[PDB]
Amino acid sequence: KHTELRAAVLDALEKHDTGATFFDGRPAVFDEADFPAVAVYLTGAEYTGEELDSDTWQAELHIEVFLPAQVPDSELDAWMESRIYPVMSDIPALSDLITSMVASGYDYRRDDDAGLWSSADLTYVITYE
Repeated sequence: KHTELRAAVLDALEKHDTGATFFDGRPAVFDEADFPAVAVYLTGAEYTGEELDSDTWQAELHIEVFLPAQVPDSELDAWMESRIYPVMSDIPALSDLITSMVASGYDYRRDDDAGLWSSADLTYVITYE
């Protein structure tokens, strides 16, 4: 498994997140965004993802924060930056590979059950360039 990533991200999660509700991966339940929760998912489990025994760290860190529909964009956005950035920066591997974590696209979603709720999908690709 690519579980080395899981360990790194979980450690950072433990140290820097709000600590409200965490998901190892996005659950197969009804829209999470009914309640405030955060899930962290890194690429390599969806597919074989080619297991790497390499010294270099590369992964997509896809972090999803789920918040009530009554939560405005600025608050969702704030939640994302204020927690997620200190979390990712806390990952030692990111410090090893790159000077600072390089941004990738932000997408706003809600797409499991009905989707009228609020979730913020932030994607970070590491070793992107």
